[PDB]
Amino acid sequence: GNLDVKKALLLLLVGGVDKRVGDGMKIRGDINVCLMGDPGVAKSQLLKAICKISPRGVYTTGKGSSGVGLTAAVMKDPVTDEMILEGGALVLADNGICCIDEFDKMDESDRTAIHEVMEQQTISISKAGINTTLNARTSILAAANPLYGRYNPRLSPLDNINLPAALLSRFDILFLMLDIPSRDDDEKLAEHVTYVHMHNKQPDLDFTPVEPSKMREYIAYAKTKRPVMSEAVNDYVVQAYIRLRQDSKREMDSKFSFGQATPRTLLGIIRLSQALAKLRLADMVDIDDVEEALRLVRVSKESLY
Amino acid sequence: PSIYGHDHIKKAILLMLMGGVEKNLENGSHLRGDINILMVGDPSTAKSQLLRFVLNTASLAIATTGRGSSGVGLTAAVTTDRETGERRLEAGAMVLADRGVVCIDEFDKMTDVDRVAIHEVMEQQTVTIAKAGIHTTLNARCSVIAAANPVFGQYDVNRDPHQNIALPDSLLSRFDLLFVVTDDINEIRDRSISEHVLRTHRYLPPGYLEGEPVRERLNLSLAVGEQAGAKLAKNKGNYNGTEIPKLVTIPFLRKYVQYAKERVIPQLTQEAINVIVKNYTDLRNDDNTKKSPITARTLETLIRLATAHAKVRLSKTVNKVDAKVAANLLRFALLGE
Amino acid sequence: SVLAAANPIYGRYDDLKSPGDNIDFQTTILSRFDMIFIVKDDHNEERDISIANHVINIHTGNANAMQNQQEENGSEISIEKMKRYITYCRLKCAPRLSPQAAEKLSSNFVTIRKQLLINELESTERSSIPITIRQLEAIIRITESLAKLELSPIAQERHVDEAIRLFQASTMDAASQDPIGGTSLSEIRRFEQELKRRLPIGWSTSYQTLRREFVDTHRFSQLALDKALYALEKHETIQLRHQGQNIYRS
Amino acid sequence: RVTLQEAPGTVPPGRLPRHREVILLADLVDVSKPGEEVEVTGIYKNNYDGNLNAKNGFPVFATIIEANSIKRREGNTANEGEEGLDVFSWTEEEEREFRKISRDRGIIDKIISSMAPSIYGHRDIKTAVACSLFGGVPKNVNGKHSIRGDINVLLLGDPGTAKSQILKYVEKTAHRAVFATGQGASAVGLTASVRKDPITKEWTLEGGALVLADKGVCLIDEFDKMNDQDRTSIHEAMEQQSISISKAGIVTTLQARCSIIAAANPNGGRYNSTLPLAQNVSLTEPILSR
Amino acid sequence: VVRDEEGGDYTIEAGALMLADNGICCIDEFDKMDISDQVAIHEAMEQQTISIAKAGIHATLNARTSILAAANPVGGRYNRKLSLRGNLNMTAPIMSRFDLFFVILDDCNEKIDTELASHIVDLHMKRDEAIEPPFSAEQLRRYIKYARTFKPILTKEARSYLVEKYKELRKDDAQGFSRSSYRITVRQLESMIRLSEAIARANCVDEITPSFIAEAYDLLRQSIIRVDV
Amino acid sequence: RFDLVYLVLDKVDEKNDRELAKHLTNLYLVLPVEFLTMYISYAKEHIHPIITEAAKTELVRAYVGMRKMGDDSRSDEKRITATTRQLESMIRLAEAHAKMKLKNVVELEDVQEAVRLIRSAIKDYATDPK
DNA sequence: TTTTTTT
DNA sequence: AAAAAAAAAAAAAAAAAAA
Ligand SMILES: Nc1ncnc2c1ncn2[C@@H]1O[C@H](COP(=O)(O)OP(=O)(O)OP(=O)(O)O)[C@@H](O)[C@H]1O
Ligand SMILES: Nc1ncnc2c1ncn2[C@@H]1O[C@H](COP(=O)(O)OP(=O)(O)OP(=O)(O)O)[C@@H](O)[C@H]1O
Ligand SMILES: Nc1ncnc2c1ncn2[C@@H]1O[C@H](COP(=O)(O)OP(=O)(O)OP(=O)(O)O)[C@@H](O)[C@H]1O
Ligand SMILES: [Mg+2]
Ligand SMILES: [Mg+2]
Repeated sequence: GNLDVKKALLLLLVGGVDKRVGDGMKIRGDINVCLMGDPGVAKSQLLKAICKISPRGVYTTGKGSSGVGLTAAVMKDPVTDEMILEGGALVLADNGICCIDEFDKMDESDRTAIHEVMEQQTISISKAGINTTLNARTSILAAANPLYGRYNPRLSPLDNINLPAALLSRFDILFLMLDIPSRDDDEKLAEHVTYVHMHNKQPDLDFTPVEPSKMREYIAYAKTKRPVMSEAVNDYVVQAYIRLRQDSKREMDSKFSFGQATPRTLLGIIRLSQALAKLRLADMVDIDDVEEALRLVRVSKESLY
Repeated sequence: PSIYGHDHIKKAILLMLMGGVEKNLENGSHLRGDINILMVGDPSTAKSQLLRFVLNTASLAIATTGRGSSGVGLTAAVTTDRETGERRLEAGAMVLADRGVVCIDEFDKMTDVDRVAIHEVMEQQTVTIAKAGIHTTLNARCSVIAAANPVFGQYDVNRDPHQNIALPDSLLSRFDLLFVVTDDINEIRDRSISEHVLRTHRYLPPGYLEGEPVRERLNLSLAVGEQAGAKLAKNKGNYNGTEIPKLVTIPFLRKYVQYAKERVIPQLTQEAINVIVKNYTDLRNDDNTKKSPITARTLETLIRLATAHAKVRLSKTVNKVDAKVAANLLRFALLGE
Repeated sequence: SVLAAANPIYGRYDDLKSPGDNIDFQTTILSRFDMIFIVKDDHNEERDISIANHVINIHTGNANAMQNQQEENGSEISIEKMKRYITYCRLKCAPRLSPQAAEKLSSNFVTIRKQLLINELESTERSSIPITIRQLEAIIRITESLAKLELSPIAQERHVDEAIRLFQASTMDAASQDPIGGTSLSEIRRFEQELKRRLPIGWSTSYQTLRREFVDTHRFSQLALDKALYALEKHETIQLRHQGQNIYRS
Repeated sequence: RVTLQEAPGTVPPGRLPRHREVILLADLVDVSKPGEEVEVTGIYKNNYDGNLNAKNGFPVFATIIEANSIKRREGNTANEGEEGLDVFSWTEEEEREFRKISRDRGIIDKIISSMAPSIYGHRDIKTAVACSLFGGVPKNVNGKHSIRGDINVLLLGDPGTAKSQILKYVEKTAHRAVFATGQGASAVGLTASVRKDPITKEWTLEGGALVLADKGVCLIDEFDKMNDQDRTSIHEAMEQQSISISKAGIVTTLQARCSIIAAANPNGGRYNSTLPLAQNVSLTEPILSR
Repeated sequence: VVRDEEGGDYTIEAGALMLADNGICCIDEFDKMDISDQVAIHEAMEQQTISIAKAGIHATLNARTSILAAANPVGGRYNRKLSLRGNLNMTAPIMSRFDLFFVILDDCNEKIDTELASHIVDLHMKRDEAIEPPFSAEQLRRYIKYARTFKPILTKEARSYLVEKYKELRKDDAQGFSRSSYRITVRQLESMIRLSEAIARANCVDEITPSFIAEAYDLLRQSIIRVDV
Repeated sequence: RFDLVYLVLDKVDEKNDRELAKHLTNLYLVLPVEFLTMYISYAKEHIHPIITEAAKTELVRAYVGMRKMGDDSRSDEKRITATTRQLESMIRLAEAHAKMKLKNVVELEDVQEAVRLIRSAIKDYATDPK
C-alpha cells in the first residue's frame, strides 16, 4: 500500500523550480517533506529503500555518534594534527538528500543546524576565525514519531511532534500514517507479508514493468530536461491561494489547525507544479500539474480527520 | 526444577534458546531471526534466579547489570596496545556474545543514555564506531533477556500498563514477548510453594555428610581428556522418582539443543500461513482491552515462533500445530489465559 | 551481611500519622532486609529511672570496676574470645533441618500470609511492609544460625520456637503495628450511645448477647468487634475479665 | 619543602597570586599544615637553573626561602596583644599566677563577666559560651565505649541581638577557630573531600573545614538558611566525633573533635512567644536533640 | 571559585563587591537579586566582610564597601496607600541594613513637566557647557579630601540628647502596633551616630553640636514620615 | 527601553491577498549603488546638525499634548504614557531627519515627521480595551 | 520558595 | 635516549528548572 507516499517520493526526486528569478532573488528546487505516523508503519524501511535508490542520499537517526553534524569529517584527522576543517558544514549537504529518522530525538545543536540549512541558506558557524561556509542546498526528508506513540482524539497541533511551529511551517508537505484497525486492509497486509516470507524472494505477486537501474536512469533523464515555467498558470494559482486563504478564514474552527496562512504554501504549490512539469512533458507547465499538486496537498491534509 | 509454576515462562525460554532462522534477501536486506523476552513484575517472584539458570544452561552467555555498566564501555573501547603503541578497538560486552544471549538485570535502573545504544543493536543488530580516526561496523546478532521492576514498589493492576513501566514504548515494542508476574495471595498456593521450598532446603550433596560445610575441591585428574545403545545410562534422564512424567538431565538437553541448532533448517507451508493470518486478523479486530497494542510486527513473531517450534520437534516443515501453539502462547502472554 | 541504622521522616515515628507516609523506602529494598526493628521512645518514668541509674553507673568512675566482675564471675566473656569462638563456629559446623520443623514453618508461613491478606483487605491500601517467600528463607536461616550457635549438627523444635518468636516480634512491631492507621465513624458514635444507655456502670454482659444484638441490627460483626476492642483500647470505661466472656463496665 | 601562595585577603582584588618555595630544615618538619595561613621568617637565596634559562633566553635565576621561624596566623588576626611565635604559650610565672588567681571566691563570676566587655546584658549567653569553649572530658570505658566530651550551643532570636559579635569574639578567643556562613559552605566543604592529585595522577583526600576545627570550635552563622543537604552532613561530627569516607576506592575514617556554635533566625524574622518551639523553626528532632 | 577541569585549589575569583572593596560601591536594579547572594550579603553588610568556604578551600575576604542601590515598586508605580513593606517585596532584615531611604514620585502636573522638558532641551542648546553650579568639581574634590581628614568626638550634651532621642523614637514607633511594626533597633542609633559625625565632618568641626543630632533625627523621622505617606 | 517598536499583523482579506499574490507572481515571473554607502558615510561624519530655538516650542507642545491625550476628565487614573523616553526619542529622531538631506539645522517638518512616526506605532500599541 | 539535575 | 597522550571514570559546584 501507501501509493500517495510513493507519488510524493517521485515528486521529491525530480526537484522543484530553481535557477533563481530576476533581481537575483533566491529560490530553491529542493522540497521539504516530513513523514509522520505511528510506530510499526515501516516508514523507516521506505526511507531506507529511498536511500538505496538515490545516489546522493544520506541517512541519519537519533544519536549514536557526535560527528554527524556541525563538524567536518577531517577534524583532527591528519597524523600531524593540522586542524583541517571547514567550519559550519553538514554531510554532503550540496545537492544531497538528508534522510532523518526520529526527528524528535536529536539535541539542540542538530536542531539549530537543521534550522540553519533552511531554504538553501548556507552554514556560517565559526569557531576559530574560519568562515568558509558550505553551500547548503539539499532536500529534507525526515520521519518522526508522536510523543505518545499513537494518534490522539484531541487536537493535533498541541499534540504535534514537540517541534517549533516555524519549522513545521517551513516544510512543503506534511503527511500522516495513522494505523486504522480494520479487516479488509490487515488481511491484505498479512497476506502480502506471509507470501513474501514463503518465497524467500520478491514474489511474482508484484507487477512492476520498471526496475531500480531503470528508475536511476530515468530520474536523471527527467531532471536533465528541465522544463520552464508557463505564465498562464498565474491566475489559476492566485485564485487557488485565494481559496487557501479562505480556508485560513476557517482555521480558528480548530479540531485541526494546519490550515494556516503562509506564502510558503503558495511557494511549495508552485514548486510542486514545476516538479510535475519537470518529471515529463515538454518545456512548458501544464495546469493539470497545478491541479495534481493541489490534490496531493488535499490528500496530505485530509489524513488529520 | 527448583522453581515452582511459571510453566509458560519455561516454554518461552526453551523456544528462545533455539530461535528461528535469519532471512537475507538481495533486495530485502536482512530480517531479524531470534526472539527477545522482557520480564516485569512484583518483587521476590524468582526472576533473577531464572535468569541465572538461563546463564548456566545456555552455551554462550554474558551477564550485565543496569547500574554496573556504561553504554560507551558496553560496545567498544579505544585503547592502545602496549607493544605497538597503536590504539585499537577493544571488544565490548555484547559484541563478545555475538550469536549468543545477553542477560540484563535491573534493566529499568539503567541510565537513559545507554538505553539508546540498546535500541541501535535492537534495530539492525549492528554497532558502528566512528571516533579518533576509526570508522568500522561491528556485527552483533545476540538476543537479550532482561527483567525490570515496576515504577512503584508493586505492580498496580488497575492502572495503565504504560503507567506502570518506566521505559519508552519505542524500545518496548521491539521486544517480542512481555510477561507480567504477580504473587496472588492464596493460602493453597502458599502451602504448595511452602512445601516445595522446604523440600529444596533439605538437600545434601551425594557422598558427603551433613555436619560440615561445603569445601573447595581439586581439578580433574587428567589435564587433557577426550556397548552403545544398550545401557541408556543418562539417556532417559530420570535420575530419581518423584512424578510419573519423565525428566531429562541438563547435558542431554544441551546436546539436543546443539543438534537442533545445526542439523535442521525448517521451512513454513501454506496451512500454517492460513492459521497465522486468521489469528492475526481476529486479534487485530477483537477490540477489547489488552496489555499492549498490536501491530504488523507481531506476525513476524508468530512466524518465528512457529519456526522455533518446528525446530523443537525436528521437522523440516512447519505444520499447523505449531501455528496453534504459537497463537495460544501469544494469547496467554498478552491477553492472559 | 548488611546492618543498617535509619531514621524515619519527621524524626520521631509520629504514630498519629500513617505508616505509609512515615517510611520512604520502596517495597523492593525492604524485602531484601528480613529483620526490621522499630525502636520507639517511651516515657513511663520507671524505665527512665532505671536508664538514668545505668548511665550514671556506666560513668567511668564506677563501671570500670563492675564490668571487671563480669569477667571474674564468668557471667560474660572477653571480646577476643568471642571473636575466636565465632570464627571457629563459622568454620566448623553447618546444621540442617528436620521434617517436623519443616511442617511447623510451613504452617506458620501460611498463617502470617493469611493475616497479611486480612489486614490488606480492611485497610484497602498496599502494605508498606511486605511478606514474601524471602521472609520464609529468613526464618529458615535464623533457625540455621540458632542451631549453628551450639554446634549441633541438626536443628530441632527448640530453635524453631525461638526463631518464630523473634520473627513474630520483628513483624508485629513493624508490619501489623496498627495497620488501619487510626460506614466511617457514624456507626461508632451510634454504637457508643446505645451501650452507655443500655448498660450502666458496675454490671456486665456476655459477649455473645452483644454480638447477636448488633449483628441483628445494622452494626454487624466486623464493625462491632473492632469498636468493642477500641473502646477497650480507650481503657477508661470498659474492662475485660474472666476470659472473653465478661464485659465489665468500670 | 612546601609551596607558599599569597593570602587571599592580601592580594589586590581581581589579580593573581605569586608562588614561592619554602624549604624546612630539621625541627621545623610538619609544623605547617595544608590550607592554613602562616607567617614565616627566613633567608632569601638564589640559585642557578637550566630550564629557566632555556624557556626565557635570559640569564634568569630561581629563588627559594630557607625557613627559620614559623608562626601560625589562622583566624586570630588580632596580632597586637603580645609578641612571640606562640601567643597561647605560657611562662612559669604565668602558670604561678594562674594558680594564684584560680582560688579566689567568685572566680566564675569574674570570668563570665570578663567575656566580651563591650556587650551589655545577655548573662546566660556569656555563661553558655564559656561553658562551650571549656568543654568536658572525653570518656573511654574499657576501650569499648566512647562518650563525647564537648558541648554544642545554639542561639536563636530576633535581629539586632549582637549574636555575630559574640561569634566574632569566640573566633578571636579559641585556639582553633573556623568561620563559615549561610550558603557560603557546602556539605563536602565542611567535611573532607576526595581530590585527584594533578601531579601524582591518582585520588587523595583533602582536609575539610571540620578537620581544622579538631581540638577547637567551628562557628556557623545563618544556620537556618543553609540548605539541608549542606546541613545533614555534620551529624557524625557533632555526635560520633568521627568522619568516614568511602569514595573512589578509598575507605578511611578520620578524627574530629569540634564544638559547633550556631546562630539563626526564627520563621518570619521574629520569635512568636505564644507558640511552641516546633512551630518557630524548621529544624527537626534529630538535629535539635544534639 | 573557578577551576580548570582537573585543576587543583579552585582558585577564587573576585566578585563585584570584592572589587568594590576599599572604596565606594554602586548597585543598580537592586530588587532583582540572587537568593544565595542575598543571604550572603545581608550577613556580609553587618560583618562588612564575606567568607565562603567550598571545595576543600577556605578564605576570609574584605568587603569594606558603602552600598548605594536603587529599586522599583512592585506593580510599576508606588501605591500611595501602602508602605515600603507592602510596596516592596524585598525582605525585612535587609531594610534594617540600609540607613536611609528615598522615594521619588512622578506626576501629571502641567506646571512641572513643562519645566522638566525646558531643562532637558536647554542642555542640548545654549549653555551646553555652561550649567551653573556654585562650585567646580575640582573645588569639590579639594574640599572632600580636606574634610575626610577630620575625626569628630562627642560631648556630654550630645550624649544626653542622643539617648533621649533614641528613647523617643523607640517608644514612638513601638506604640503603633505589635507584630506588624518593627523598625527601630540599636543599629538605628549607630546609624544616627554615624550621620551626625558625617554632618559635623561636612562643616569641618572637631566636635558635635546637638543641632547635628536634630538634623540626623529629622532625617530618620522623615524616613518614617515617608513610609506612612 | 527600546527606542521604538513595530508590529506586523497579517490578516486574511480578499483584496490585500489579491495584491500580494499578484505582486509575488509578477516578481517571480531607480535603485542606487554603493553611492548609498558613501552618502551615508558623508552624512555621518561631515554633517553635524543641531536643533534650533523654534523647534523647542513644537517639541514641548507635542509633549504637553500627548500628556493630555494620555489623561481624561474621569478618575480612572490613566497611565502616564508621555515618558521622558519619548522626549529623548523625538529629539534623536528630529536630529536624524536633519542628518539626511545634508542640512545643518532642523526645521519644523523634521519634528512633525518625527512625532507622527513616534505616535503611529503607539496608535497601534493598544490592547483589546480601547 | 525549594530541591532537583545538568554542566 | 625517552614513551607523554586521546580516551575514559569518577567527583563536585553552579545554575536553572519544576513542583
Ligand atoms: N505496509 C507494510 N508492508 C510490509 N511490512 C510492513 C508494513 N508496515 C509495517 N511492516 C513491517 O513493520 C516493520 C517495520 O516497521 P518499523 O517499526 O521498523 O518502522 P517505523 O514505522 O519507522 O517505526 P520504528 O521507529 O519503530 O522503527 C517490518 O518488520 C515490516 O515488515
Ligand atoms: N516459584 C518459586 N519456586 C522457588 N523459589 C521461589 C519461587 N518464587 C520465589 N522463590 C524464591 O524467592 C526468592 C526471590 O529471589 P530473587 O531475588 O531471585 O527474586 P526476583 O523475583 O527475581 O526478585 P527481584 O526483582 O528483587 O530481583 C528466591 O530465594 C527464590 O528461591
Ligand atoms: N548590648 C548590646 N546588645 C545588642 N547589640 C549591641 C549591644 N551593644 C552593641 N550592640 C551593637 O548592636 C549590633 C548588633 O549586631 P549586628 O547588627 O551585626 O547583628 P546581630 O544582632 O549579631 O545579628 P543578625 O545579623 O542576625 O541581625 C552590633 O553592631 C553591636 O555593635
Ligand atoms: Mg521507525
Ligand atoms: Mg530477584
